[PDB]
Amino acid sequence: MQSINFRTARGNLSEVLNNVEAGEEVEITRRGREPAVIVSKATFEAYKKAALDAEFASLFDTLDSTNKELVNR
Amino acid sequence: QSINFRTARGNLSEVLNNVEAGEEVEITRRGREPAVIVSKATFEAYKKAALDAEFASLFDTLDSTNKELVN
Amino acid sequence: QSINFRTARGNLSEVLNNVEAGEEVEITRRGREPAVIVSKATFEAYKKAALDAEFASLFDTLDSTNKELVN
Amino acid sequence: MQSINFRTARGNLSEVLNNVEAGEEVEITRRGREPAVIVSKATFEAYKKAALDAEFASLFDTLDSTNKELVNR
Amino acid sequence: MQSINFRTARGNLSEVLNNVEAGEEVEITRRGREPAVIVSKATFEAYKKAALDAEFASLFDTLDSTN
Amino acid sequence: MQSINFRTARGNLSEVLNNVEAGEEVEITRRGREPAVIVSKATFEAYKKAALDAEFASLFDTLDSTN
Amino acid sequence: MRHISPEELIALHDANISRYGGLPGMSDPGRAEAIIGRVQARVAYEEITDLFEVSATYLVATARGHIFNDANKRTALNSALLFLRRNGVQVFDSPELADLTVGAATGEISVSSVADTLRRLYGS
Amino acid sequence: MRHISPEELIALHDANISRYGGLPGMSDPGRAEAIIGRVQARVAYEEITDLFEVSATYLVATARGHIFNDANKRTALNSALLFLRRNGVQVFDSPELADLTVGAATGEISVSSVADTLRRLYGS
Repeated sequence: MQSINFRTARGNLSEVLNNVEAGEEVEITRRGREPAVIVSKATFEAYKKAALDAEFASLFDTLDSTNKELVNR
Repeated sequence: QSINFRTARGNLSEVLNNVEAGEEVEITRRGREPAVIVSKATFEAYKKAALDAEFASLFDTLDSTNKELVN
Repeated sequence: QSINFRTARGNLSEVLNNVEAGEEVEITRRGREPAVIVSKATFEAYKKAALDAEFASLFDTLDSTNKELVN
Repeated sequence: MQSINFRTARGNLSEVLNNVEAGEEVEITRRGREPAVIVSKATFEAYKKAALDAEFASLFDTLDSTNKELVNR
Repeated sequence: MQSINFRTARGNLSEVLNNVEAGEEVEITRRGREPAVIVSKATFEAYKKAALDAEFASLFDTLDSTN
Repeated sequence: MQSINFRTARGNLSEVLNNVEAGEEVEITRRGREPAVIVSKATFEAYKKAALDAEFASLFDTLDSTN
Repeated sequence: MRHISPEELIALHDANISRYGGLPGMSDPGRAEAIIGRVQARVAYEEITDLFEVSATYLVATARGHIFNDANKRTALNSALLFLRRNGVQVFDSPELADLTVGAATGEISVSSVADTLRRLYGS
Repeated sequence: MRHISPEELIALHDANISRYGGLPGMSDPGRAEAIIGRVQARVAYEEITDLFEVSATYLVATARGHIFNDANKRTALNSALLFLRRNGVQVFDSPELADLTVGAATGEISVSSVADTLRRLYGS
């Protein structure tokens, strides 16, 4: 994952958004700053959809009984 | 929080800060597929919760820190 | 509280009761000059506060319970 | 002031409203009921405008000083 | 809040919105339908916010307090 | 709350009111003017009542409590 | 107790507007019924029986409610004292009324505190 | 503490709607942000630090808020326990959860009382 400066990012953004849609995720760094990153909503939504689905899925496993009862309550 | 690339590149310091406060900032474009910008942590958080879920889908595990990727 | 005469004569028991609870009920009519219905007390209350004010306008007083009226 | 029953009133209302506008105020009575009365909004509004004007007018007299100060507060 | 029928609202709309911008609440009636209201967005947003604050508060009042 | 420009509201009004009756809040924008909102009267009245209850309550909160 | 109706408040205000001056009208259609109705419902709901607490409620709600485009302070003080007079309490002008009314209007003096002053000024 | 965002509540609800059934969607546009935003502001405003009082707030606001057309009770219980799990408290299904959740939803069990049960069920 290419790691670009603040300037490069801010100066060549549309180009960045061009690479990203091609599938490439790009980290942008700031001095004295925690990093950020950027890729298609699709590849961001895919990861976070993946994570939350699993976090909920197991929540539901654990409370499967009550979840099914509450349908009829 | 959705905004276009002009708005985005125009106030980028504020965008990155908003993101450094847990904000997910979609970056829209005229007739294009949108992008996203979030914290470094949060990103790998989803990634390192997503991978865990599809490694658990094969029912095996690891190490699948290899397909990172190198066939 | 304004209402027309049909509405008025139609639910008159309720009108008079509303009036017996301090309600002033205007009675409108198609292209006519409207009327009013209120308690007996309240009516003379205004009347016996109004007369007091125009008897005090001449600066004399009474008895002007004569113009009630009999020139 | 003519004093009419509940029936007469309810049965001959438009006629009542005809007499009233001619200036005549009409009391309507109910059995086991406090009486009511009715005349033109004009002659009802004239009396109540008369009464309240005087009730306020003297209120204002009593608080004339503060009323004038409060304009500039 | 003045009330206006449908045809009068389609027939004088620019000026409905003017009055509305000037702070008026205008009801629009339709024969055989439920009436609507046109009001400035700013006023609406502020009313809705207060309605939601109220709804939210009501959630924390048990059946005992209500009443 | 979908947003609709002026011309689209004058051009599709019967169905704006239908949607509105069906529970929708529709913003109407005018180039160079403040936006309006059309909403059912019932919903508006309930929002306004809550806004007034709130305004009234605020009257009894001194400058000390606010804050 | 006798109360002041929204309609009487409008009239009390209109007479004051014409006798002392100011911009005319209500700030919003039906706002007097909205505020004064709520004043009386507050009294009924909280069961307020002390005439001075009730009077102060009228004073504060009107001083801060901005029912009218103008003469809100004057209408507040007058409605509050008209309330007491109508309920058997004798009232008279005082050097404190202006500051008291301005403090009610700004939110610096609370209802109960407004009521205390009134209880001293006109109480038994 | 970690919180549940309005967007996560929507997603928690959508997954539950598809896994257990029910009518889909929100009862009104943006109602999840309206309720959950207010839940978090209540926590910040009242400075609620006890994890069980905070969890119960999620449970009650959602059980009674009617954010969704369906699965409001299920989303309430799940969001409340997901909250605790996310904050280091281990959770497990219990025979009391249904009644507790129904009581929260009807307004018969208050937040603090919901919190007590949770403090017993999962507290240390």
